[PDB]
This record gives sequence, structure tokens and C-alpha cells, in this order.
Amino acid sequence: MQDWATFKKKHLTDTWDVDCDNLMPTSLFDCKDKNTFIYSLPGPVKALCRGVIFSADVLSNSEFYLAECNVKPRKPCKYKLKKSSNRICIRCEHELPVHFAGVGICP
Repeated sequence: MQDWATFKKKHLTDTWDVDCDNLMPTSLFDCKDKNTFIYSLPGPVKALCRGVIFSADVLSNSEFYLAECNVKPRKPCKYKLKKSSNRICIRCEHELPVHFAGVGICP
């Protein structure tokens, strides 16, 4: 369903501060409930998946900065930026984590 390019705009970012109020109303976000970005390059991040071929859940070993966006309640598609430091659990296949399993721990 999703690919590495989707996870790129979904969890990969090239800046700590992201523009969520402008991307949320697009066709990629379609006004989602919340998102979680990471401050790092796709070379070393995807390098972790370098070897995975089938779908599997992996948790990042290195902690990076995370710029997430939560849609405030009782508001017409309004995002709020939140910065933090932690690892992420993702489903990787074909050496590309396309889905987000969770953060810190994986249920």
C-alpha cells in the first residue's frame, strides 16, 4: 500500500521545524490524525534496513530528534509541532520501512 517515498514524507524530514498546516490539507496527508517525523538522512536511516527483504518490525538503535504533528481536537484540521528524542519501530521489506509500527516499544 505505502512505499519508501511515502515513509520519506511521513517519517523522514530534512528540518527540525516542519510545515504541517500546509501539508495536512494536501492529498498526501488528506487531513490525518497525527504524524511523527525524524531529523536524519535516508542513507544512514535506510542503511539500517540494508539487508531486510521481507516484512519485519525493527526498532532504530540510534535515538534521533522527532518532529511530530498532532491534530488538535475541536479544531478544523490544525496541527501542533512537538519535538522529542527516541527510537522508532517500523515494518521493513525490500530494504525499505514503509509502515510505522510504533515508537520506543513495539506491541
